[PDB]
Amino acid sequence: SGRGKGGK
Amino acid sequence: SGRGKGGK
Amino acid sequence: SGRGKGGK
Amino acid sequence: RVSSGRDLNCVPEIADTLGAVAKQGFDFLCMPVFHPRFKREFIQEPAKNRPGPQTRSDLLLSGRDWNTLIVGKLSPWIRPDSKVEKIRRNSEAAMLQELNFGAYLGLPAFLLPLNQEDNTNLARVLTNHIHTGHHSSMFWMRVPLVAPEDLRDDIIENAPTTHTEEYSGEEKTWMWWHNFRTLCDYSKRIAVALEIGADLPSNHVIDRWLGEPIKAAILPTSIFLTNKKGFPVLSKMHQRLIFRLLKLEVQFIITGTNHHSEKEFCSYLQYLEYLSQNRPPPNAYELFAKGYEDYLQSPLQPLMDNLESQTYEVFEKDPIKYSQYQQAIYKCLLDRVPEEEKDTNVQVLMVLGAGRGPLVNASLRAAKQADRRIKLYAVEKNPNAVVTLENWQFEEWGSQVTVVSSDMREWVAPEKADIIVSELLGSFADNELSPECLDGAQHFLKDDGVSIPGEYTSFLAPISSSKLYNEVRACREKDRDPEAQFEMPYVVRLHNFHQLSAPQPCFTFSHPNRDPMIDNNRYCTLEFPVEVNTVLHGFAGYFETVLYQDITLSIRPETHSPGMFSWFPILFPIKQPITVREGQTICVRFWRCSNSKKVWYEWAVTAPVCSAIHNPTGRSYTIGL
Amino acid sequence: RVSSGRDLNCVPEIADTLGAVAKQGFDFLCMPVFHPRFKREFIQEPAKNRPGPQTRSDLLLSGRDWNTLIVGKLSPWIRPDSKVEKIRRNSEAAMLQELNFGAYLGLPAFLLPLNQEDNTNLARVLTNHIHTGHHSSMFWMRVPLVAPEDLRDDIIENAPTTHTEEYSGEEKTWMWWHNFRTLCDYSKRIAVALEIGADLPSNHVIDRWLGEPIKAAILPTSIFLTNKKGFPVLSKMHQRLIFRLLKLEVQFIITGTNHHSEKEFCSYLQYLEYLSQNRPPPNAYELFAKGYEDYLQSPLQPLMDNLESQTYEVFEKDPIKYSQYQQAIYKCLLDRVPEEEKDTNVQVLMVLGAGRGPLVNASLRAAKQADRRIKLYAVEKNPNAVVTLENWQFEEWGSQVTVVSSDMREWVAPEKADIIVSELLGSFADNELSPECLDGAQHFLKDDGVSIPGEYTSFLAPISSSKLYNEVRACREKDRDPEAQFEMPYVVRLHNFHQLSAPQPCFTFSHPNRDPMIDNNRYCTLEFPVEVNTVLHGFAGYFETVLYQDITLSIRPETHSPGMFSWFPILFPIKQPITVREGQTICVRFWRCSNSKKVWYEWAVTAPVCSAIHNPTGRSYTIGL
Amino acid sequence: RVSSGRDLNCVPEIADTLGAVAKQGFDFLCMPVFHPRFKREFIQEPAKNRPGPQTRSDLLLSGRDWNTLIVGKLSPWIRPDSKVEKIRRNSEAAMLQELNFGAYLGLPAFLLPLNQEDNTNLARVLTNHIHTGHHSSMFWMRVPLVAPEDLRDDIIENAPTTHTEEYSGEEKTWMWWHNFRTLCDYSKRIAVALEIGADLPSNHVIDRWLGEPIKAAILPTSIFLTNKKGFPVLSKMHQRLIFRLLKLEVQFIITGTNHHSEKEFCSYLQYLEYLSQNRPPPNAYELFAKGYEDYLQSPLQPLMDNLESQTYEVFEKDPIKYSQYQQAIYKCLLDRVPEEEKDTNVQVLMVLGAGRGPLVNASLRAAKQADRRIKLYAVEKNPNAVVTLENWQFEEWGSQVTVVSSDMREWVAPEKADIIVSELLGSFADNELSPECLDGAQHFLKDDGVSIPGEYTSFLAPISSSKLYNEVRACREKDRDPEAQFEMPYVVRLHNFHQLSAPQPCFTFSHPNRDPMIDNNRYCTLEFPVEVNTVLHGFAGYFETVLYQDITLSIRPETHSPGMFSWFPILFPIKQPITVREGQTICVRFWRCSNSKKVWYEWAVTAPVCSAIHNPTGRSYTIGL
Ligand SMILES: Nc1ncnc2c1ncn2[C@@H]1O/C(=C/[C@@H](N)CC[C@H](N)C(=O)O)[C@@H](O)[C@H]1O
Ligand SMILES: Nc1ncnc2c1ncn2[C@@H]1O/C(=C/[C@@H](N)CC[C@H](N)C(=O)O)[C@@H](O)[C@H]1O
Ligand SMILES: Nc1ncnc2c1ncn2[C@@H]1O/C(=C/[C@@H](N)CC[C@H](N)C(=O)O)[C@@H](O)[C@H]1O
Repeated sequence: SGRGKGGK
Repeated sequence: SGRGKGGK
Repeated sequence: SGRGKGGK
Repeated sequence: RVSSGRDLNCVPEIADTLGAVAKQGFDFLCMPVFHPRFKREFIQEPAKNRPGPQTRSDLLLSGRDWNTLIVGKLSPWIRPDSKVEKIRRNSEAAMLQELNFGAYLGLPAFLLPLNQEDNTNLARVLTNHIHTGHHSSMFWMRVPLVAPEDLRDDIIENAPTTHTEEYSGEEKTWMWWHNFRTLCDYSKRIAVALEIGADLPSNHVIDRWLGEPIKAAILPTSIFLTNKKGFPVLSKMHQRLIFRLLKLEVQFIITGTNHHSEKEFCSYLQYLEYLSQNRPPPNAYELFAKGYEDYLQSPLQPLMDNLESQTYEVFEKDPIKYSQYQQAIYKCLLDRVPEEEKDTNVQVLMVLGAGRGPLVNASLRAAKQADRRIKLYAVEKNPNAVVTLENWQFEEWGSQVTVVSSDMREWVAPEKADIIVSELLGSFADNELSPECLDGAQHFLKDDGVSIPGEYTSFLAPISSSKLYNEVRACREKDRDPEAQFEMPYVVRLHNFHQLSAPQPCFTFSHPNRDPMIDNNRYCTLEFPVEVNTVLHGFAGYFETVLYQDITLSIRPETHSPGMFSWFPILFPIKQPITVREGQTICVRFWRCSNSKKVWYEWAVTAPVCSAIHNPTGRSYTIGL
Repeated sequence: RVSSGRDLNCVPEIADTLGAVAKQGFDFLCMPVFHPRFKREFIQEPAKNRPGPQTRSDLLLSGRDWNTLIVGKLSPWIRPDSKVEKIRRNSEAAMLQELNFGAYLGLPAFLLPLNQEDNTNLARVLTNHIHTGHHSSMFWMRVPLVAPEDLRDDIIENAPTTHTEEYSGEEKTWMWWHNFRTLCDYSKRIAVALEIGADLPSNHVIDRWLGEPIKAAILPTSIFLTNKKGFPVLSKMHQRLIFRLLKLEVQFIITGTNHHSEKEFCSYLQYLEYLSQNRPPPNAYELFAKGYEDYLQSPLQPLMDNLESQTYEVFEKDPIKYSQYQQAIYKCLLDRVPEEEKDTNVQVLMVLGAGRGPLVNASLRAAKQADRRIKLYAVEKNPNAVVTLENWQFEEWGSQVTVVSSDMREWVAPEKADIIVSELLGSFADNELSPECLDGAQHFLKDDGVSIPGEYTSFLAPISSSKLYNEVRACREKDRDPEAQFEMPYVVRLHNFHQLSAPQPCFTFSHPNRDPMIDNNRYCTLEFPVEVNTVLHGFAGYFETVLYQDITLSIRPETHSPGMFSWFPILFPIKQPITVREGQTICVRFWRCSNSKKVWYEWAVTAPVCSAIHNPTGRSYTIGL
Repeated sequence: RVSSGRDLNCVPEIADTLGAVAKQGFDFLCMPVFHPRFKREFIQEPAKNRPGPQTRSDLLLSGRDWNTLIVGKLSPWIRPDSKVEKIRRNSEAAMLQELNFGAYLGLPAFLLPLNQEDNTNLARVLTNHIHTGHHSSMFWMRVPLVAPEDLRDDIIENAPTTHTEEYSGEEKTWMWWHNFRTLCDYSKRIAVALEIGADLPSNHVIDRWLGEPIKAAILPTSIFLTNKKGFPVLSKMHQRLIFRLLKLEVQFIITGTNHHSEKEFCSYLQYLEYLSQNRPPPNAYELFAKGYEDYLQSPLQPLMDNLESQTYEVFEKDPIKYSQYQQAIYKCLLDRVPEEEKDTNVQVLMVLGAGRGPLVNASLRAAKQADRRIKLYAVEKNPNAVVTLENWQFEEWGSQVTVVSSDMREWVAPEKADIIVSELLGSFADNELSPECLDGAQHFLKDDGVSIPGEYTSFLAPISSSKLYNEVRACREKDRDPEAQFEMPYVVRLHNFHQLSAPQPCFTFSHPNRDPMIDNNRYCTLEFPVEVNTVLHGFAGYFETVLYQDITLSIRPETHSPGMFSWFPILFPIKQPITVREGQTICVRFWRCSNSKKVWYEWAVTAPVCSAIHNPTGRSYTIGL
């Protein structure tokens, strides 16, 4: 969300 | 188990 | 030479 | 809702104590693993040869209970930083013994004190245990807001308490923590158990802990006030600190004896539950962003990559954004077509980067409410989204909408536009390459044409967050520069952090661009006044945009559009943390760079100290054209 | 219990079809994402400019439904390996288009056929899509056990079917899969959708698929037989294949039309459920090992490391192991003390590596059932376990047991032992360093003394498992040799694999050791006859031990102690897979090496081809002394 | 010129022997470090306790002499692969002892025999010493062309010699070497000391050693023939082998006793000097390429990068290339302008990628010799070279030449050209992106216009070279994929290698390109017949170009333009070596891929075995547009 992708 | 540790 | 650069 | 534990230093029977504690409503017990008075000798005979079991058996509880209900506590006599060599040596051996027993038991956490300035040898022994076997357990450093020496009663005749303000001096316990974690090289297994006193220090001492990895808050029963009914309560200032800690989802720890003797023990815990229930309910944004607090994400690149169906579906869930676009188009149509030209004047509207069609629908709603005639083109380069658009065009829109599967920079438009509408904005405004895209589309906008958005500005603000610094640090990947993770921005819902100075404008772009050869490259110097002692870890990025005249969108905290969750802030980290003293200025330099293939940012801190230039030539991060 | 899907090539209405399929009891639907007959042109005008939507909208289903209920299918006209240049080019563009739409939709899996020998360009286009964006989706390669060309009816007059055995020829479809996955460099996102025919091939063709990543089994309705009641059933041989596939937990896919017209459709799926319910229930070992199938683990090192409480608790859950030790001690006591010496002869028993006390309890039970007198010492180097032992000694055992907190190699015993009892065995027998430990303890055993165990032997067997090879491959870590993961053994409950030759003995140790200067270093050459075409990926390791006389423990599959789950097999991988032809010999070389600090294994394959020597000088793996 | 050593197995006095050997003209001495008959015991008493020094002192020679003049020799009794356990153990300890003494002495090289099929334990002990301390010394594996068992006199009555051809059997000693070096994992410190016998084997046995790291050639005195004067000489076939070895710059080793008793000893070495002096002198190309033999280089990228002054200076040193361009322009001018139009017809010539001006000068010389009028444009994107061009234009050329500082793909030409002349060719023809560059320039060439070059074709040939494979292997760099070095081409003057099949055409481009939308992407399958037993390590790449009609340039070995050294071949390696048997076919697949930003190659071997696809999506190597 909030213009982001990926992460964990 | 089976004489092992760790992994994931 | 011979169309190459770099190496060593 | 509230996760709470009991802290005891006396456990005569482990099974009986756990039961009593669970009955009181506590979720865990912080307790000694070896008797706290049972001092042990490792070097000198005869005491080193003391027989019998050194402690209680692991058989007293199930593995599940040791793993979930018990937090270990370091024995109070263990003094690795003692001036006495013999105590120092016995303490190192006892500390290693107790930490190894905790790991043997599978304890979820182990408590260690920070109760003096020098904990060098305690850090060394802890770092050594961390680099020995099983890497799961957490170490909770028990550190007070106010050091015992600074809250002692003024009862020593020849040693009065200092009644003078010592700004940095009252922040001393933070430096105890800072030095300790620096020594242990920011291990993620090392966190804070913040102990709260009867009297709170000044706000600057409390705020010093912002951005710190606080896992627990320790509340002694002696800090609780008594109400008319005789039940434990807290001062308004203490409640204000509890609310801040509840947002960090800390585990609360109740220490000390029952001081509300004729009012039972669970009453302390019942009060925390009361405060937890009686807090402000989260807004639309807060309910939406739940789970994303401090979660680092890669910024979306809708130009270089084709977004997925669910990504467009997330965009579409924001009601505020599109109702703002509709209002901007509505006002523009009224300004361009007088009432008398209502039925003859057909405005040519181009939605540039149409996605799945919400701005096309927003344009049609805008034309209906303005009672004006429009001719629409929906331009989209992503062919997958073009499927949705073409199915919408056949089923609903009809001939009024012409769907164009093309890059706006290449499209040979058959007619010029009156209005070009786009939403190509990132969290840092121009980071999705809206300037480059609209520059290429500019030639098909009429001489008196309007671009929605008309303008956008990015903003930067210095931040402190050892929590986020450690989060970026853990993003080291194989087959790349070991420091690349610090040379790239992250989209992140900033939560456990301290904003150090007011956001200042960084880069501005205006559409249509009437400065020949454009030059979207930029260089900005920003000077941020800092009124606190702190540590700089990066820059928070935000933006504002003028859609049309007074119709705007903003993610800048001070002017944030209410209920709009399409963009979280961006974070530009720095490789090495920078110490900043109160009254100093943070000077940052930001560049917007490009070639014909890529666009990137480069950044550097030049005051109070210089950093390296981050991301030179886009070596770690680039935005594909 | 059984996860099953429906395969369709005709979906007139997506919502109606999914509903009908869900009602039938299926969990998923394999379906075309673009109409299977809708051939598209990308290069030549006028057809390249075909208007309208290229397919159905993503809006037809929820994101959850696309993510969980739909498996995409590649269009049948897409032929990237065509002899025609134009078809090859249009197919590459269409394949990339369809795979990108599948990723746009968030499909959990996408089906692609392997229906001819040459799929070089299909692999190239697939590898290219894999190295482009979102890396979550699975690719299921639809490959038959028996190629359509080899099961065609013998009805062509001038082209008779081959009635001769072609051993390797009938294994052709495995080579289609093997070459494809080699080309795509063993991507873990590439798996097999094995299609089953009306007639099964020879066992060697079926076994060729052992150790392969089978994610799905495709069952055409045409392979089902009919019973007296008119319901679909399967031949005994087909049922035998279903049972093998159920152990691999494959998802079953039902393809084709209803051939049991007057018996409804869910009947095919009801039969699979029947077979699933009517299977042998798992034994004590199988129920214990559930979750550990092919799960790679680090072998425990109880000497170098101090085991955790829960590790000892897992050891203690094995009822067979200790009842065997008790029987071995019981027989030894009877052989050493005649009935007439019953009340005067006190045997000195030392439990060397006592852990939390089960062998101490086993020794006392053994002495009670033998009606003999014992004097016990429980020696343990782990101080954490020593806590449990000392609490047991005070509370229960008493003076009969002397707990010793020491390494058996350093302990100055005050008396010599009649029997030394130990359980210092790893999955490869000597891998926990039992020889080095018992060699150091040997000096305190009497001249006529007995060691339990008296002997142990390790065993090796060559194995094939592309599943395990890929599992080891994914263990590449930062800051170490990129190939170190292949130079170390793993404890693993081997499941999806093929044992290629009978286990052969590798290394033997006997206690007490009466060959002066001992020399625990070893070198063994083993020659394994292989009767199949296969691929060698590593060696399975097992062991047997003689506790006393006929009382043994074994993990060797052929002589496995029933219900004993203390040890899973060990796996020694090889860096590069080795092709083995039927009738060839696998020659392996194994070394047991040491210095005064560490012990390690080194290994190499020398026939049919040489491998590198693995783990030279213990560079990737060592066992601490 | 020739570096030669003496091999002795008897050195009674080290200082006296070295002196005698140096006087004879030898540069080094291969000698035992321990007495070759002095068998030592390490395990059994009393012999293990043998007193006195185990060998000669290091003090007998200077450090410089040990470092430069002495090659150690392994004792002949050391048999690590013995069937006897005791010999195997004593040999491992003695081998480690002797290798450690050699390293103690700082010996430049140490000789070890390969004199039987199984050297598994010798490889294990050697690999272990290599991974222990100082990594400078070389190990020379003494291996014969023909095994002693295969050259024994036919004098055993009940054991006749085999008079039948055993194709693979006669290549046995190569497999001894191959297995040994595979076991030692291609250490670069492990090389071949090839021993030559009285009778040479068939050419296929000799050629088997092509591409192998031969550091020394061993010549026994017994292989030398005697001439009319009584001096040692060699057979014509032996001389042919000496000449091949001289090109590899091997060190020659003279072993055995003086068999030319009444003709002195240095005579053997005098003959080698004679052969060395009496060899063909190197040509213009060979003298130019001296130092570049097997030297891997990055292929130049004149589009993405701006070449340096000295790079253009190297280009300009090739007299053949430009005289060919001049001849091609000369013929074109005569074909385009009839004699009668001589003074009225001015041909517009554009040199596209002019560098420092040699093709501009070649065009003017061509126009003078054709007696025709030309109007020249010299287009160059490199601004540094534009400086040279503009200084030439002012000082010499004048108004006849218009220098254009532009990319030919962007230049708005003010006039159309009659002829476009370019030299944008790499070692693999299209690897510098000549197709993309000339495609963009095509629009300014007249309808009947000529492009020089008119056409070019790349060629590929499979090669064997364990020397080059190891050279690519050593190109592993930090912060990139550990296998990226195998997924990129190298410009290399191939020297120690074996070409396995005749070069076959890969990709062709024609200018002007009259196949709308061009499509410079390509896919080629090549099938190479192989008549030898070998190991595949990569593909040699070459090209041919038609400048105009019969005027060509070629680097294809069979049609190589004489004296032209502008391009060395290119090498496409493969990650894993592939065994190829005589009569098998090597099938390779090559792709030319692109996007709007980059061009790259992808390649795979599909027969006799599949390799992974190399460089998918240009992950390791790309050519910037
Ligand atoms: N040069 C371009 N030409 C056409 N579409 C583009 C270009 N660059 C980005 N886009 C698309 O425009 C997009 C815009 C999005 N940032 C917003 C999507 C949509 N308008 C929505 O607000 O829901 C993505 O769909 C991109 O595929
Ligand atoms: N040199 C040693 N001296 C004493 N204990 C050792 C030594 N090496 C290993 N051990 C211990 O002996 C052990 C044995 C285990 N493999 C079995 C444990 C236990 N007897 C049980 O069967 O439940 C671990 O508790 C180790 O700490
Ligand atoms: N698109 C381009 N436009 C103009 N010059 C180019 C382009 N691509 C490459 N070149 C130049 O043309 C060149 C050609 C060289 N391969 C040969 C140089 C020169 N003609 C010589 O034979 O000595 C380099 O000087 C490049 O800078």
